[PDB]
Amino acid sequence: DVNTLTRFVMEEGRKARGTGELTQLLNSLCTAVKAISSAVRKAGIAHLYGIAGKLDVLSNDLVMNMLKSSFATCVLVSEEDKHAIIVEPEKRGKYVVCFDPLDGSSNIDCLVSVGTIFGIYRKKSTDEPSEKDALQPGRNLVAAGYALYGSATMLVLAMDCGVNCFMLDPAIGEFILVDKDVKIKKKGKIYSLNEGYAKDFDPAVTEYIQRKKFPPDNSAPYGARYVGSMVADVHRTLVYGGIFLYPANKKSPNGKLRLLYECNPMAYVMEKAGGMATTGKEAVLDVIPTDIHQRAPVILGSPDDVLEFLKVYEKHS
Amino acid sequence: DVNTLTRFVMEEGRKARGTGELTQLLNSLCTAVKAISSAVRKAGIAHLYGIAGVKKLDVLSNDLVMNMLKSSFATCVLVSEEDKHAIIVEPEKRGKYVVCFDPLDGSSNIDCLVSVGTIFGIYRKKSTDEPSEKDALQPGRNLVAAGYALYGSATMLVLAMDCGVNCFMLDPAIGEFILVDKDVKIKKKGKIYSLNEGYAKDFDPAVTEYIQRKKFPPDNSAPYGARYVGSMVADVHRTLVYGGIFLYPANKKSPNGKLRLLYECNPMAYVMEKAGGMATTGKEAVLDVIPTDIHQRAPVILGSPDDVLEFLKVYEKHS
Amino acid sequence: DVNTLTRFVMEEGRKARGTGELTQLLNSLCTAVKAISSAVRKAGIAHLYGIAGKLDVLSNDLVMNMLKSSFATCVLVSEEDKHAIIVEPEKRGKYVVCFDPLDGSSNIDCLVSVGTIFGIYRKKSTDEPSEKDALQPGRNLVAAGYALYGSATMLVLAMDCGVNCFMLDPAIGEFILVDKDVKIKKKGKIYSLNEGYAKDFDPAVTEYIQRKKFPPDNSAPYGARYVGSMVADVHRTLVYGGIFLYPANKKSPNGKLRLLYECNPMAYVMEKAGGMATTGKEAVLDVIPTDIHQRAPVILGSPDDVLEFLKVYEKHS
Amino acid sequence: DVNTLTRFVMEEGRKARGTGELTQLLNSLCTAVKAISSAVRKAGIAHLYGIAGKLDVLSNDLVMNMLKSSFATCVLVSEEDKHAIIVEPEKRGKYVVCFDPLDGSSNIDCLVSVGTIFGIYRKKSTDEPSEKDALQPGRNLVAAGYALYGSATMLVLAMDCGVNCFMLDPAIGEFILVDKDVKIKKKGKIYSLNEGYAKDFDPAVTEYIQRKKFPPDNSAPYGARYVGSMVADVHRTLVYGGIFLYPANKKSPNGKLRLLYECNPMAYVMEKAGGMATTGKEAVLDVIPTDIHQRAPVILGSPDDVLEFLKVYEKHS
Ligand SMILES: Cc1ccc(S(=O)(=O)NC(=O)/N=c2/[nH]cc(Br)s2)cc1
Ligand SMILES: Cc1ccc(S(=O)(=O)NC(=O)/N=c2/[nH]cc(Br)s2)cc1
Ligand SMILES: Cc1ccc(S(=O)(=O)NC(=O)/N=c2/[nH]cc(Br)s2)cc1
Ligand SMILES: Cc1ccc(S(=O)(=O)NC(=O)/N=c2/[nH]cc(Br)s2)cc1
Repeated sequence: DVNTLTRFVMEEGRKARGTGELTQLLNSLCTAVKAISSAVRKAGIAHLYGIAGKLDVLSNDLVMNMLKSSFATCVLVSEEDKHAIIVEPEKRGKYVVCFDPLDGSSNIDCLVSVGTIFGIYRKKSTDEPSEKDALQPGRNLVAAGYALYGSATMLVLAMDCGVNCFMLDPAIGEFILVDKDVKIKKKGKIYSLNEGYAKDFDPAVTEYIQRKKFPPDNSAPYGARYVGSMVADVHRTLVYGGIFLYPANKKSPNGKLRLLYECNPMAYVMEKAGGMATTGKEAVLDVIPTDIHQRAPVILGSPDDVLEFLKVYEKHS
Repeated sequence: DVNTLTRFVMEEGRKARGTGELTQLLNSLCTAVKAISSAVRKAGIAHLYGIAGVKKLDVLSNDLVMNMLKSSFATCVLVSEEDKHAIIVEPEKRGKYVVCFDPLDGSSNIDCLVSVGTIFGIYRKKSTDEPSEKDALQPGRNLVAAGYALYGSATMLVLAMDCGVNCFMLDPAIGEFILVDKDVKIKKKGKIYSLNEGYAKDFDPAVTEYIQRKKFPPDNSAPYGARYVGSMVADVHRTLVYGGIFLYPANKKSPNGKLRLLYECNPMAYVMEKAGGMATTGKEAVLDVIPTDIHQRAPVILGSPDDVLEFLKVYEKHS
Repeated sequence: DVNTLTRFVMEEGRKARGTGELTQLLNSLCTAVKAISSAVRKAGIAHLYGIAGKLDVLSNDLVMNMLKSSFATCVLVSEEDKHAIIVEPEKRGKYVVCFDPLDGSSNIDCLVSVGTIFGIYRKKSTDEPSEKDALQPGRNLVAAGYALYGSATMLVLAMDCGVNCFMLDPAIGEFILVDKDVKIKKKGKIYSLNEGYAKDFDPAVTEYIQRKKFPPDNSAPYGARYVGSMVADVHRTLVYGGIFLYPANKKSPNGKLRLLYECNPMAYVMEKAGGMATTGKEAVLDVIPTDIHQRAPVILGSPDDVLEFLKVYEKHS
Repeated sequence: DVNTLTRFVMEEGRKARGTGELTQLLNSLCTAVKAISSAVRKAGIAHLYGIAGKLDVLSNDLVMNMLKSSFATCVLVSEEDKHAIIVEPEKRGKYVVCFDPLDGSSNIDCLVSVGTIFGIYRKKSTDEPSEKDALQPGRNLVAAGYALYGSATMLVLAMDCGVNCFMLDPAIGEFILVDKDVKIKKKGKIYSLNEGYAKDFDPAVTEYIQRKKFPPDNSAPYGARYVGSMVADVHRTLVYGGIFLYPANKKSPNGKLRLLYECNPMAYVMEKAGGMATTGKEAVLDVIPTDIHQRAPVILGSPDDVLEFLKVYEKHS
């Protein structure tokens, strides 16, 4: 039969016999995502242009408010906020959420695909809630995923049961399950990085990309795609296979992408989908964060592709 | 004051004192575009998935455009990416314009939900002969109007005409195109370069060289960022908004490029030139090319003028 | 072949070879109506209720602003404004528009169908446009109709060429031509009036209604329907046939409905559709207004039904 | 704090500490209602008119399929289907659902308000599920309500915690709690019935209505309203108070409205709001049904108004 996101989550939660909190958080998040989708598609823009006589802030406000009021959260970390948000005592629940409410928005002016990326942890320590509760390795993720506001809006949700993709049907405002237990290709034909940083690349990265353009065994070169918007680039990587890279430009040394709410969620999605995600040195999901907005290098995608890069990384030691 | 596409056009048309065919054609088109936009954002998909118990998007999009154009009484010859021959409008529906269009550009990668778009170029039919394929064989210089609908984070229609380039945001709450950016002009020089670097092994050495200088400037300037969506409407629209350069050039394996002249290159070239940008094949302005085939390919390097002029410096260097 | 409101009006205007000014007005009002529909259906209500942490006024503002900026109007009469709005000289066109922007909205609280009613005249005096340009008998109407915000949104447009009905497809925000050159049934099976005012009725109304319930020719009695929203009641009258009545009572001794922006447009639509519209004493469209918020009584509908009523009104002298 | 239907119900569900089945059911019903609303507002109608070159049926399909696939139901009664639908064993839950998927659909061609009515029971026998399970008096209702597709879409949900009203925001496809624990007025000023069938009225109904229009004291008559679609008339009755009647007579000894999926749900909502619902002889919720499609007379609304009706009824019995 047809399924929706909310119902899919309920049936999985009923199965697991949990208290409903995660389902409440997820339903709340999905309401925020639909409100973000609507704003992003410029619903009501006419009224802003005088018909009757901020988007990242709005999106942040939407997710913060939906999550605070879900009663399922205690600590909230956002790209938009300098410090962690500690939910008021009355609204505290057992989950910690790290999110980027509108990823890729700094270039929304060219109507590039944007998205919301999120990572859900259970609060691990019994101490009073604090920024420290978001400082868990990605391995500790209970659920993660993203809404892509692309040609269409899709919510990708990763949990222990696997990766499932839900398309927003805007006619009824419902997320419809369209891809079940998603697995990424073992190897793709596309590579994805900002090559304008060629000048700064590792010997490892440079040689790997070199192999994609000029394969040693005369095979067809990988095609190149780089939207410049992480959720868009990562989604294609899931759907089509291949590799996405945002390495340290030795000139911006800890990577550019944020660990808690960009790298981890996607690494989690990748791994649940049979993919891999590395910093080069260790699994993304194994980094023990010390800071909520800390950055990481990230290379992710099909396992044969990522493995191929790690072989190159290791030749260069 | 608020303005909309239809009403922007009607006003421009009354100032021009025309008969109304172009306004009628353009209103038909933007209706098709709102239908394509609704389809692309997957309205009604729940019903494909059995909520209550067929045409691909590029096909539906072609039928939307063809139908609304044929029924506009403003067109006589229609060239589409989807159709082998030019469609000749039936005598009772014939009007004065020839429209060349790609109904869903970038469609082959619509599965990853990358931005897609509709590209159109509108010509006045130039002779009184019985309409045929030849009516579409005009250089881009002859365009009366051109542009694109980009189905991205939001849907935007960009219309180029003699009065310049105007950007219209689709408000899906009311299905109106709202004028948001007027008389748009591109930056003289940008900081972004756009092409598929994966096929570098097939590059023309001048392309190889130009792109190297973007990544390794011999002058202490910051290197250019790279962006490549792989969707022409998306890539060209970023190029318009932020400046810089977009390349789909010729090589040995493809001496005439990959992109189609009539309904991909010419409309984008026209928008670009109206915006103070440039569009070249390497050998001449894309708008100066005389087509001999409606599905004729051309190379296209377009964008900010200083960037395009710089590519031409290197291109010449390789003869 | 498919048609839309805007393109319908364009080809009609093209045929009449006019200056496009009427088309421009109608397209602007079209846009206002879609904006009104969206607000009536409560798009964005979540924002009012705190998701991110007056309808009749808005409707007036939408109609006012779009018509002013159409460059096609000079005088604007609304149920919402005590006086005619005189368009600033830079925006003046040749048409007078009388409209009720959200007819039936005092009861919008129960989700009753509401509507927008409009009538369009050519201005009269080469002088200043003035409140007096709106003071024309309905017979002088260039165009009239309504948008009904019912179970679906429909725009009914009456002009010289007849009455045409357009359904708003909310998926693409376009008015689709669904009913061409509509003609009302010669006689219906439904009557429509507020019978709560029975105690106040003149004897003619009393006898006519009594005939609908207790037919003298022993035929089937007429059904009763009264939404209490003129647009809804008149639309049903148009589609199904029958009769709509708003006669005089003690609280409303010259009727309750406003001549300029309720009765005339509906009368004009009725007449163009082969129905009738009388005040009892005369054709609604023959009444010369002396005030812009002047009230008139109205009996309208299928020709036989309205004739039958006039013959009873005739009897009671 | 903003609240949504699904979250409100989840929160009430977690408070009751139930298994989640009712929440699952109500969420699935909620989705079908959104799909009904979209179809009813005519989304996609441009495609029926050849832009690219049912409603009662579709609504029935939507509700049935959403309910079957919910894993919450065992027996489904629809106005549309003679026999109860017995859900397959692999899809079986504990609830019996009685519904009218599109009330007032006959008169959808004039775009007047339509609605969806539902009543939800717990299966009480340990027998194999069968029609007999739907044969419970309204007093056994676990939940009941309706969606009205009027000028906006609203879902009214009555449960043991009372009556809550949720507006659909079409921009995001969410039911937003807008009226909490609603209570009906003790006495209203409107009466609602088809007065075109006066010749066939019960003498008690004739007298009651005569009293509303010509009150024996000097006092002001009631207004009359009759949309002719039960959901619209009952909802106005809920919002503004007064009385709705679809009573019995000698030609219709059991009235014409359906007990299980019309009268019961509205009686339940009415009673939970502090109003009354009667057949004249007993409470609607007290009738033991012997047939899933049986009719009941129904008089409902403000208690003072129903009480006054019943005093007249007792004068003629
Ligand atoms: C995969 C998953 C999802 C949710 C959960 S959960 O939140 O901890 N539990 C839970 O939802 N329980 C329910 N009971 C009744 C309903 Br309806 S939902 C656990 C695992
Ligand atoms: C820039 C431009 C656009 C359209 C045209 S057009 O189609 O040839 N003319 C035209 O529309 N004239 C009108 N008449 C009345 C109305 Br309303 S619009 C010309 C120039
Ligand atoms: C029935 C009717 C409608 C409009 C008019 S009108 O406004 O006075 N003229 C007019 O529209 N002319 C045009 N022709 C082509 C276009 Br595009 S617009 C007249 C009659
Ligand atoms: C008023 C009412 C509503 C629902 C129910 S219910 O369905 O039987 N229980 C239930 O939902 N329990 C939940 N637990 C966790 C979640 Br999320 S939902 C009971 C009472």
